Amino acid sequence: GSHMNARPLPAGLTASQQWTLLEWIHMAGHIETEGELKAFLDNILSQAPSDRIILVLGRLNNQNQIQRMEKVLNVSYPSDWLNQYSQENFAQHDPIMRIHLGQGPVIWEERFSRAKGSEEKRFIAEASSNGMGSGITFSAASDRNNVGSILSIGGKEPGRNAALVAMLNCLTPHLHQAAVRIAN
Amino acid sequence: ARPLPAGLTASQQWTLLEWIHMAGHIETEGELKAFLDNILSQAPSDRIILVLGRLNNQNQIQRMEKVLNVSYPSDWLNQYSQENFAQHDPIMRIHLGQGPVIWEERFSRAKGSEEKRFIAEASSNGMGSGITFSAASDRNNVGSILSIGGKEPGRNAALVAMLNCLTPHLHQAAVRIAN
Ligand SMILES: CCCCCCCCCC(=O)N[C@H]1CCOC1=O
Ligand SMILES: CCCCCCCCCC(=O)N[C@H]1CCOC1=O
Repeated sequence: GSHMNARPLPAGLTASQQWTLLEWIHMAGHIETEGELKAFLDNILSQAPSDRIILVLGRLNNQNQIQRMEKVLNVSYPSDWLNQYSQENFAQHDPIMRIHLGQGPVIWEERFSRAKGSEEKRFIAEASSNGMGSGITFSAASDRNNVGSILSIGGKEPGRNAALVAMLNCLTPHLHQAAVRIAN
Repeated sequence: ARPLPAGLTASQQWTLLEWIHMAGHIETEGELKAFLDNILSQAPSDRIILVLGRLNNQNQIQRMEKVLNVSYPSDWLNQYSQENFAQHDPIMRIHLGQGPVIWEERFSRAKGSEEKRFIAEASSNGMGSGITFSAASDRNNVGSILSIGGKEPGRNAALVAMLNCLTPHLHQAAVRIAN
């Protein structure tokens, strides 16, 4: 069952990290509103003016890719970047929108380097000029409804912190269930 | 959100984290039942049920939406349902979201003659002692109780604190299954 197939918890966390992860997952399971989700992510993840954090709940295709955004839960992507992303249909050129939700974390660099299209390259240049040339995306999908969420965090630093990556990866299914409560 | 329990050992904390993590992945009724039975029947002849209900304005169950039996006796559930015991059961009067309620303590404080009649009947059916955990959500519109009948309710302080902490997550799972 889905409870048994829950992604495995991290091995080798410090006592401090284990306690933090327990706090995070316990708290996430109480989030009922957009306001609470944003405050929670601000509280546990926000670090600096240069932060780039967003959570997106989407309707999925047969490869667990987001076909339609159901709910966008912004924390620190620039307001006008989202406008531009909508206005210029970036979802069609953004390599991160092609991820198969429910796989492990995806470092942007690995997808950005494999760009072939001039237009994909243009999007990546534009993203870079907005502080989003590097980053990491965590994901989770429900088993019994075709919805899933991605948690994106900009910058090189998060992906190089092994403990944080493992912790955020385990938190992500809980953020997804929160997003589903918020969207309902 | 209720606070994490203080004073757990590292292995107890890890156990609780595993349970909350697993609970947050439950999407089906079969999954919730299997989860409760496999982890909570840590016991022998302890009797376990989860009930999801709509709440009145004092956080009491006013309508049962989902009964999720684990190990309440078939016969007791038959009797309870057939004789409308929910009316007279002091455990059904809990303000959902409060800390654990030990049945003995609640039973001794019951004044109504109907209440006292129910208690005697529960006792002769092996349902005389137990503990009930609870949680409420959605602006206190709905809530669940996790009830465990058995020998000495709150003996194992760490386990009681762990189950209290887990309960809101079991409630959210029940809500997912019932909606
Ligand atoms: C109108 C709502 C737009 C919401 C856009 C959500 C995009 C999620 C995937 C993501 O993190 N892509 C990064 C990669 C570089 O630049 C981005 O933006
Ligand atoms: C429609 C009947 C099914 C609902 C039965 C659920 C009862 C939940 C409250 C509870 O745990 N009360 C204990 C107290 C003594 O004996 C019980 O049973």
